[PDB]
Amino acid sequence: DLNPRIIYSIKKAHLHDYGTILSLSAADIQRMTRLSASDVHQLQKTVAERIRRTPHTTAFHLHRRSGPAELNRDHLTTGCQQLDSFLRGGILTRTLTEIAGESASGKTQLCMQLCLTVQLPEQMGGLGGGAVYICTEDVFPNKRLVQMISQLKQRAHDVKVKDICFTDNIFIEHAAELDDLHYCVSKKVPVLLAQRHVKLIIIDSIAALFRCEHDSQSLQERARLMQLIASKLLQLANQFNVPAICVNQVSDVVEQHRKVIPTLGISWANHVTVRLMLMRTNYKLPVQQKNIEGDVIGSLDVQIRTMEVLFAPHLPNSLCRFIVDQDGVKGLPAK
Amino acid sequence: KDERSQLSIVTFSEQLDQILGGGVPLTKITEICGAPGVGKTQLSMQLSVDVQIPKCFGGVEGQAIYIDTEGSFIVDRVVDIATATVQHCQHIASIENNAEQADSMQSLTMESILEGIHYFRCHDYVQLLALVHTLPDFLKQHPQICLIVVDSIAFPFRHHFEDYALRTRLLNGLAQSFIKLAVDFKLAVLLTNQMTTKISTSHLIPALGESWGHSSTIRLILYWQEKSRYALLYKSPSHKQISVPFQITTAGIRDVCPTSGDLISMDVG
Ligand SMILES: Nc1ncnc2c1ncn2[C@@H]1O[C@H](COP(=O)(O)OP(=O)(O)O)[C@@H](O)[C@H]1O
Ligand SMILES: Nc1ncnc2c1ncn2[C@@H]1O[C@H](COP(=O)(O)OP(=O)(O)O)[C@@H](O)[C@H]1O
Ligand code: BEF
Ligand code: BEF
Repeated sequence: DLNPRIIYSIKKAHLHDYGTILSLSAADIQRMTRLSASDVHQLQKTVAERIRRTPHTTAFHLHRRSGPAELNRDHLTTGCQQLDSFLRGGILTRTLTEIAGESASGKTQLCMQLCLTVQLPEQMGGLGGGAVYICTEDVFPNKRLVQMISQLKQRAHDVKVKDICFTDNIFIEHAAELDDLHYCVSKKVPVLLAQRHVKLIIIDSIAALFRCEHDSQSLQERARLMQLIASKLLQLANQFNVPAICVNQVSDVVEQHRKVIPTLGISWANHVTVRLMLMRTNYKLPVQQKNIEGDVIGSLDVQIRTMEVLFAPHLPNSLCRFIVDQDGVKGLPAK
Repeated sequence: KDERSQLSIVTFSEQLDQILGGGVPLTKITEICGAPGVGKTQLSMQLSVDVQIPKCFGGVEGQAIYIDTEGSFIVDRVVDIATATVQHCQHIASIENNAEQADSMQSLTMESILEGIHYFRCHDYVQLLALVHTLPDFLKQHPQICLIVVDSIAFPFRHHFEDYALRTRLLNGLAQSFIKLAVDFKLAVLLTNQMTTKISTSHLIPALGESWGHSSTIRLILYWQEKSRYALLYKSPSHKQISVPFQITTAGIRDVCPTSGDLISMDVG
């Protein structure tokens, strides 16, 4: 590691890890080895310069976007122009987006839709890659996915999308317990990101695995596994330039003794870049059913749902209406 | 001693500038703590913009270093705040009608503000020490830098440090490093910090433990009360304990009403 002459004191001084060196003071260096501030300064200067790190840039370069490439982010379309503008582009890569919401609020529908849009070419708002869907709860709704795929190929007027085999690039994993989920995220998922060009990670649901243990030794273990899984998710999102999306059940009735609070606590929240919440409303929207060669036949009711930005570095605390139908999740024009 | 060591960086909230003593002070460490979404990154972006306000508008007219350890620095958001700051200065130049202000607006653009924000991305705590140690070489080459943001100081250290005493001297080594940078280069050091719980009704406290926060001159806690944001003056040289309301708009940090808001609270004594 660099020059051996100054080394004669630090190899003998029980400190050869580059990170540990940069913590203590130059006079404390003199305390451990018989070296001068001239050497103590030059020792820590070379160590700090040795550590590889993304280089300096300016916000103007990020805007242009003409700095280090690993600082650029990409937008994954939601498939709907109205939701995309609400999110100022859609799902951001190198971020952890949390989608919380009550039961049957559309969280799974939205995530399945992103498993389709991620495979579109970049010109159409995709990332040109597959998706891994980690299930901890029910069986995957394959019948519903195949319906959305067929509706997408039917409504797309470009052969480029029709010749995509969506089902072949969506990899479903099942994690039964918290420790297994950590193995899947830390060991299984990176293989998919490197070898099968997966461009989207979905976990549904991280909160469900926090089911019922209630041993403090496990509770320390439950929180220790959270930080590791959440940290690994962020590390993969940055390293492979992909969005990481976690579904979470918002725990309403206990915290609010219609207002709501997400489940996993503040330690989890500190990892979330963008947190969205989906809710159901009582209101319904009349929509005409028309099919394809057959024509408008009558009106049916769709449930009106809300999407809210609880926090995000770049979005206001806004709300937007949306629906779920055969095609999937569709925004509603304001307001 | 000199006139630069007593300047302050405005937050665009005058209520906030009150409890801060006129702004975020140069040569000191200011710490911003709060739950997610309360505005730690928003205030960091605002200050990175506000430090560049030209002197003919009452600004420090410096540049900023933004050290992002979380990755929440979305430049599209900074463009919002930069645009609003330029529009505010353009308004002043039009009302006051001074020729120097009209000359400043020739070169005061949203893009120039973005160019005054030097951006560093750290992924682990080891990259942060490596950057802090190489900062003097960088600051000597950019002496116009008057603000260093670390957003956040807490995130790289939330790992399961086996020796928490090692984490303590890591944090104190940095706290001493930032104090030295603040005085030696006469710039403001803004540290953002996360909140955590304590079990031994669980309540929130600033992260990094009781050994952290001694080297910080000012410590703020941003928090929600009803549907309103507030800044509680946790630590200050005045020793007063004040809460002021503020808000976050498309323009950035602003006062909640033009103008409104005041409470009293204090300590012994
Ligand atoms: N093809 C469809 N057309 C209209 N609504 C649907 C369709 N499929 C599911 N839904 C609605 O979506 C809701 C379930 O959404 P889901 O993704 O399971 O949310 P969650 O995972 O939060 O339970 C149900 O209320 C159901 O009425
Ligand atoms: N473009 C915008 N317009 C209005 N408000 C915004 C905008 N972007 C972010 N905000 C507000 O700032 C909050 C994000 O604050 P931030 O500083 O990222 O939180 P933290 O304190 O966790 O870093 C959002 O929840 C929102 O209320
Ligand atoms: F199907 Be949902 F995620 F409960
Ligand atoms: F984006 Be904030 F710093 F949590």
